[PDB]
Amino acid sequence: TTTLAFRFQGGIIVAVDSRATAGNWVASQTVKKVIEINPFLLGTVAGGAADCQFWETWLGSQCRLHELREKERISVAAASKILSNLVYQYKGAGLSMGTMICGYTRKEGPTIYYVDSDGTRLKGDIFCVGSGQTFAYGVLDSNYKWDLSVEDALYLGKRSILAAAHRDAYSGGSVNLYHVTEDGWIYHGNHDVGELFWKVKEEEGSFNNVIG
Amino acid sequence: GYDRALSIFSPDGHIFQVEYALEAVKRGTCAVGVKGKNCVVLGCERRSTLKLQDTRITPSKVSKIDSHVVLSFSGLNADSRILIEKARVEAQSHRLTLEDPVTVEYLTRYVAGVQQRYTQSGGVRPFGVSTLIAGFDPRDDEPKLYQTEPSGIYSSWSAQTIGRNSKTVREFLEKNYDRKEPPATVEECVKLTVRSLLEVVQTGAKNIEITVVKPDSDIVALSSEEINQYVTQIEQEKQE
Amino acid sequence: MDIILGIRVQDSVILASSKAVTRGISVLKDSDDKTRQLSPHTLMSFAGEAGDTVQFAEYIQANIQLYSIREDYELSPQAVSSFVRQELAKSIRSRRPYQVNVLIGGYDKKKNKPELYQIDYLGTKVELPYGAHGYSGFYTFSLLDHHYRPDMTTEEGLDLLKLCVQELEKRMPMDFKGVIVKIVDKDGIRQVDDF
Amino acid sequence: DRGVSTFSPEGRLFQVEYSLEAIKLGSTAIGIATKEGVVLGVEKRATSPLLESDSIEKIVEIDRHIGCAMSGLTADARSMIEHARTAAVTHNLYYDEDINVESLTQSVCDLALRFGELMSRPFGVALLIAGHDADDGYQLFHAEPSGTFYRYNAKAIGSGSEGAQAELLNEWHSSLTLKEAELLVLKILKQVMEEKLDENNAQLSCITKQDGFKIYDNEKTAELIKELKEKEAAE
Amino acid sequence: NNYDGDTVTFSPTGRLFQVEYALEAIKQGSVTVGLRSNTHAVLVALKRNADELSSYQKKIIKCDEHMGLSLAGLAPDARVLSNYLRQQCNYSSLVFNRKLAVERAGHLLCDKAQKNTQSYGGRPYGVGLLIIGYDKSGAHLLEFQPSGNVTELYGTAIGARSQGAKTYLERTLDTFIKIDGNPDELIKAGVEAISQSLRDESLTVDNLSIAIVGKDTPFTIYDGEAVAKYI
Amino acid sequence: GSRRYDSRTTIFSPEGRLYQVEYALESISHAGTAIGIMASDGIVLAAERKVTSTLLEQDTSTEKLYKLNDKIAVAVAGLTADAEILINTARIHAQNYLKTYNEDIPVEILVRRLSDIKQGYTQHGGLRPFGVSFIYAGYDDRYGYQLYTSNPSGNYTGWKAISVGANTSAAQTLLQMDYKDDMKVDDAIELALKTLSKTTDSSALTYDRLEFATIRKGANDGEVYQKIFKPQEIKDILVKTGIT
Amino acid sequence: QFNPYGDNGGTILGIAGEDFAVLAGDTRNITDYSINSRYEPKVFDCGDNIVMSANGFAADGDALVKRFKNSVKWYHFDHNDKKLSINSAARNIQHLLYGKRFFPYYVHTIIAGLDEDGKGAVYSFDPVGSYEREQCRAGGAAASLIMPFLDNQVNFKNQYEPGTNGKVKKPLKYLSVEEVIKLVRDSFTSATERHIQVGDGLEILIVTKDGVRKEFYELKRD
Amino acid sequence: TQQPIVTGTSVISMKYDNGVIIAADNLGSYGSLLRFNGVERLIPVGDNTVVGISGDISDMQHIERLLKDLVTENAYDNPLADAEEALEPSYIFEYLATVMYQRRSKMNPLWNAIIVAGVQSNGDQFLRYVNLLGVTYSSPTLATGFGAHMANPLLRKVVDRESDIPKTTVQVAEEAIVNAMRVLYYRDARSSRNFSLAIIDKNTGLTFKKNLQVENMKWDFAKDIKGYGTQKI
Ligand SMILES: *[C@@](C)(CO)[C@](*)(O)[C@H](CC(C)C)NC(=O)[C@H](Cc1ccccc1)NC(=O)[C@H](CC(C)C)NC(=O)[C@H](CCc1ccccc1)NC(=O)CN1CCOCC1
Ligand SMILES: [Mg+2]
Repeated sequence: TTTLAFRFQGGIIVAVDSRATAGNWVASQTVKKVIEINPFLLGTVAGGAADCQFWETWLGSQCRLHELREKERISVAAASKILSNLVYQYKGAGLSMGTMICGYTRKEGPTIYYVDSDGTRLKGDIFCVGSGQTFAYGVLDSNYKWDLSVEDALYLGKRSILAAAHRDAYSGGSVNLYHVTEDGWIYHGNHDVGELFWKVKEEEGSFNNVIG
Repeated sequence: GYDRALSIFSPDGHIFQVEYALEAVKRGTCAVGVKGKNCVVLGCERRSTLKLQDTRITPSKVSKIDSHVVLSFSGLNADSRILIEKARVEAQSHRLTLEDPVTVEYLTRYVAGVQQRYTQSGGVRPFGVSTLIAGFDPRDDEPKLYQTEPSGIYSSWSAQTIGRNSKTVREFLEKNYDRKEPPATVEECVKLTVRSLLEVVQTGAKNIEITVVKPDSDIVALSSEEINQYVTQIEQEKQE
Repeated sequence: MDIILGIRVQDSVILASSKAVTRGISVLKDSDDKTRQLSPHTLMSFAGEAGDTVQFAEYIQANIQLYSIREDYELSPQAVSSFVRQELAKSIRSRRPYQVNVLIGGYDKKKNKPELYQIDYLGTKVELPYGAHGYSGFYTFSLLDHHYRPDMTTEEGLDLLKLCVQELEKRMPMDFKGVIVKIVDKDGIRQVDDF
Repeated sequence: DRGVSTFSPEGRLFQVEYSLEAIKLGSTAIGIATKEGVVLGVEKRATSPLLESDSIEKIVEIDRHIGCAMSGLTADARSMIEHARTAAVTHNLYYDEDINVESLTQSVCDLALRFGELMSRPFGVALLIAGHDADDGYQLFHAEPSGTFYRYNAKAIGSGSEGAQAELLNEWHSSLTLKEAELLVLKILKQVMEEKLDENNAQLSCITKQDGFKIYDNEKTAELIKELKEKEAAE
Repeated sequence: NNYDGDTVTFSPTGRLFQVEYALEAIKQGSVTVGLRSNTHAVLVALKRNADELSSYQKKIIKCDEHMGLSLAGLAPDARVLSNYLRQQCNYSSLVFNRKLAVERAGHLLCDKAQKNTQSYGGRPYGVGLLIIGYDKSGAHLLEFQPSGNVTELYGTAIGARSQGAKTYLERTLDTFIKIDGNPDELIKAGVEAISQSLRDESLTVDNLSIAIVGKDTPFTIYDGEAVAKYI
Repeated sequence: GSRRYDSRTTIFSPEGRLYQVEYALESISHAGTAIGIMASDGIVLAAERKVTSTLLEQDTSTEKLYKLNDKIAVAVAGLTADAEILINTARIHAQNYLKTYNEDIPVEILVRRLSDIKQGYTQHGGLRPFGVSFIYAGYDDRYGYQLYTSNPSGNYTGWKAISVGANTSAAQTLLQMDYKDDMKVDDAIELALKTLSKTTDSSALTYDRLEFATIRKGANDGEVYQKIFKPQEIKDILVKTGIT
Repeated sequence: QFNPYGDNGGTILGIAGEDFAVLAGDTRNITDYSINSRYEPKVFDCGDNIVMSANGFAADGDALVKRFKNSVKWYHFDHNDKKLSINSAARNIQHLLYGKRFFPYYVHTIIAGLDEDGKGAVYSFDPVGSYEREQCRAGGAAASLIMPFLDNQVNFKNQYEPGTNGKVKKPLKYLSVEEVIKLVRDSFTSATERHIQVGDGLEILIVTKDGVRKEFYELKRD
Repeated sequence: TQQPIVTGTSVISMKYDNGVIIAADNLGSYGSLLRFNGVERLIPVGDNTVVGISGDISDMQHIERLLKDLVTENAYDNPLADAEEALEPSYIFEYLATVMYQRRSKMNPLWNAIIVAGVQSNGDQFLRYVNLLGVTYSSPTLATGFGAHMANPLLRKVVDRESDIPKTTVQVAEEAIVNAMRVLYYRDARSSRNFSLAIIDKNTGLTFKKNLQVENMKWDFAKDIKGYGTQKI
């Protein structure tokens, strides 16, 4: 996997790939690695497919129970801590999860929390998680500014996944984009790397290492 | 384990053990809660048959559950300690998991839930205690005042009193408290609280306790002299 | 988690803790605060196994805060450090021990004295004029043996601390992304924003 | 004394029958089911004018497609609602779907008789569970502490129940609109209530397929009260 | 009198009053009828309502593809016992790949009800059940009482005014037993039997409840417009 | 079953009182009087032994006054056997606090926990309450010298001077009369004995029918000393005040 | 030391059409280099128009199918004979599998049927419960041989429109039941040729709104 | 976690037109030591089922007791215990298969390979296998251990698929089984000459044959074999 999410002037961008592997066997090219917890909360998944899926699907149920009990949408901090406290109970049992809880609330504003299976929980502006995280970091960090437009930010997130999808053997398939604003998350489409790469190469003039 | 169902229904549809727990509350010393425009004040009676007391160390009637919420009560004193302890633990547990202090409504709901659980659990009797829970939610300036009772029902109050002769002081508050215009300042709110207790107490010496709670964890307990000034002022205006 | 230091001077305790949070070949964060306020005049820095550190720090913080509310009174740094030691002493013989090392810097208001305690994950407590956990000690202890004086001011302590950070930045293999420095004294806890 | 789970000579459980008497003392709650939705309404009944009536929560959400109104010892309902909410969310987790209103009611009613010498006594509260699902559509259920539940086209529980039920018998028909049902609850509530009905001492709610379960504001209910009075004076 | 405080107490004449009071709850319950031939077994149940605005209380419960019962008395107790039967039928299938015998089904219910009549704290079940089924030894009909007593019968009825239907079946015994390979005629005989227990009320479309099981017929329940044929 | 024989110890009366707690207090009212008096520089504990026999070994005896730790002591009123159960619990609780925090337990904390145990017996478990009232006399560095009392209800309160057991009504009136805030230990010793001497049901107050203890800062420089009085020491203090 | 797992070989294949879905699987059961059975069915009708197969370790496969079949039965009892939708079945199976996360069912599970809009549906599961709806999925021993062929022939991957300079892709379209069965049979004959654990016989279960039909074909027995 | 101690070798079986045949030798091996020679490894359950067991003998004896107890339990409150509600081969198998899988799931297996051969009430032939792992399968021919490698090939020449079952008589089927047992005696180092054979027919019922011996063996050609290559003497 490669997943990222970064904070900026116009909210949060979230971008992920769609590949799933079993060793060198490419098992799927169409996996959904963004879990839609509610209209204002997103969760990225990287690591063990079942662990991530099962527990973040479970997280959504816990967040639903919160707003029933408290008559109020759960905070991004509280949501991420439910998940981090859960995986911490299973510490040593072998869970493999690299997730990012992204969302907006009134009291917090746009917020991103990195949560992993060995119990680490970190608030931050930029995170890249997965086997191809370093490849995404390289492109993202070198082009990141807080004052990016919504249009440019969406592209950078897409371009960063593409970069990792290209170099990392265990990342690829297609790019799923999301944009989180004060009004909630907005889906920005599925982008197959098969067409996206050549489209980006031609228009941007990049990827000169590849035989055109 | 002791299993006996002590709290049970009677032919007329009453749970006598819960109703007898209310009688214990009625026996207890009076407690009053009045909320103003920017504050809440918790007044408490202390019976004056006990002289030679040590007021430094004697358990205070108003207890802090967290830095922003307080709990006073009427009824069995020993029972109240168990509820307060549980509430204090839950307050810290909430900060730990939600990364945010409890709301006054949440803390009330928890305490009320504990009281209810003891009305249909085997081997236990209901708490002989009614509480007044007051404070301010995190990052909020709207005053909160709630009441609980042995049955487990809870509700919000603009102003409320519990304990012995509470029906007298409730009568006072019902005509003297205006919903459209609550006590605008701290002084006005404290005065109305002291006035209401003076209908019942006896003497305004070391019988009345007052605790003022303000937004952003600003809680302070008034001393004897400070309270006595309100008592002196009210009596002079009364003679008219 | 790597570098946590502590220096007790005349009238205060100074804790310096590294900002880097690394996993694998990636520095995930460079602004991490590896400390919790246990009470108004007691501060605990921590370092060790991922997840365990914060889970332990917050668990202690909750317990101390619970005590403060119950008794309407602040525990002494000595009392807090003894409580923390016992928790780690229990932990080490558990099914899964907390792999967390801590420094507890506090100002005792009754004694009017600063106090620095160093406790490792085994529950090994020692009161010190200066302390460190992990590989930091291998550089800082000898440096402080030379330059430290017991009657130093807070400003002199910060210069002494700068001398430690410079040495670590020069000779340590890993990039720890600087330190967050906090001072504990009679007026409570405050953070030095420019270091 | 005598056992908690004892049968009377007539063949009824004493404690269940006594809990029913407690429910008769409770405040009135009315529910009406239509093809356009299900309406739930309750009497708040504040014990004193100083009590802030908006804090009286006798209508409650279980899920987006299921609502609930209560009457009797309302403190007992908290654990019943908690169970219902968990049952609803848990079923969505296991089956990726909304849970049937009947199945939800059945789950709540399984708690009812789990008492004896488990909890020490039956619940002292009756529930009106209203909801919608794809199979059976708009539904209204009356859940008792006996463990029994009946589906109803319309139902009243509480102190003015027998008087209100007789009124619902005459007024209900299968072609009622939602607006007609709203007014009908307000009309019948005003008849059986001790104090005069207004937006502060009475509360309305509904559940529709489109917008889900919604508790009405005091501003919205006030207009429906004003609309109700005008229509009765108009003939 | 002094010996009816709990189930653990015998009376001086050797009676268990709490068990008898549980038996009384069945007599208050709505009538239900059971009868069988050699090929099929039929349950007919008169459902009861709270009022005209309410639904009619469902009396028949399915236990397996080849077995099910009708209830009379406390419905929640029938739910507990039917659920137990479902599990026992299911255990027999998963472990032995074997459909549970209707006779064993009765033996299991008897033993479950009995334990509740000999121990302090618990209470007897307050419901009577009519279990029908088709197994390897043909069609069966059982009558369960919460005393523990289970009885295999050609036909029977329990509930209020069940004596009328029970007398009819006792007269009709020789006729309906030989209704083989004909479901609709066996149901008709059951519908005519339950009609002998009616007073003032008659069988309507949302009042009647019928169930059937047989040789090439899984246990299925008929309600609503599906029973309009038999009125 | 067994329901028939259950007294139901933890229930309310129609008036909202706990039957067993009230009856336990009635039991305590027949027990030997115990008095606690708190002075500015120490605390006095005085207690009257229950109708002594001449062949009772007086010097190697402990009925009323028990030591919880080096800084805290208690005077007992009620069933001695019950009190000892609670005393050993209190002694253990004090050592748990010392083990955990490396500091001697604050007096109130110990009192609260012991009072919470009594409370538990009134609300659950179906057992009878402890028929015991304590007078806690102790010192810590927060509040200094402190006097508390707890009773079977599990309710505790702080005092300047207090009595438990028999004739508390008469005893409390006498203490309220002669007590004042700037009092010394030696004066409090005299008040304690004078009060017992007047409230006693015996003909005359003697050394063999008394237990006595003081908690002073009379040790050398900023430290507390517990003095459980010997028979001969009580005999001397009784003569010194002019009672015998 | 006792090893609780084993490999019973075999391979399975699910393809979804517009108004139908097929779930195929060979009938060979093996251990090591021995044949246990030439005809041991591992594709089962589970009721509610759901077909299921759990290929891998047969004991775990049979246990899972047995448990899901039982889950369908109790779904009817608890929810008024409601039909278990394919999406609801899939989620239920996830919880069965993940329930044994720390002692897994060593199987690749595939279910097939129709979704609530009447359209063909195939879901596939890993051993610990991660699932995904797809048009196409092969599982088991010869999955690596069959799957890329399905990508090419079912989803038309790497196929472009002739003469368009590799700019226009071959347009996606549903396949007929006749065309799908051809692809299944060709997939299994190809897999039989090159994989030793695949052969003996092929059993296909076809699911339409009318019900569940079966088809059987011989495969090479070497 | 176990290790087998006293063990039984191959159990072989096949279907024929009217029923099933099953066989297994009478040996209880203790490693390489051929320790016990009077061991019966075919255990009849009623008059319509035979359970053949290989692997650990202590666990076999445990299974014997379970089957013995199963017959007793089935007879309880069952007037049709010797008729309609008698124990079927499929009931007996599913029970064992449930136990075998439950035990492997508790990491404490019954170290066996079991073949349940019998005839159902409707006349259908029943033949199914189950082992320590809980793995189950059915086939016209079934065999355990060395039987799987050597017997099955020979038995499959007679009944290669389902359609060959009606064409195979009891005479032909038994001859193949007896031949297979001889081959196993030639080639399996933990086998014995003495064995038991059971035939469950839908007409003639259960025929249990004890104290059979492998005979008509070819050993004469051994005298001509000299050395291992060159040697002429
Ligand atoms: C990138 C692609 C790689 O890191 C991402 O991180 C994705 C995350 C997405 C899917 C949410 N991760 C994977 O694809 C993940 C990598 C992985 C594998 C195993 C352990 C940890 C991480 N892949 C999986 O989880 C696959 C997904 C399947 C193929 C759809 N699942 C497996 O490999 C399963 C389950 C593994 C497992 C975990 C815990 C306990 C037991 C098993 N294993 C198999 O299917 C085994 N194998 C497949 C090949 O055929 C023989 C059997
Ligand atoms: Mg790649």
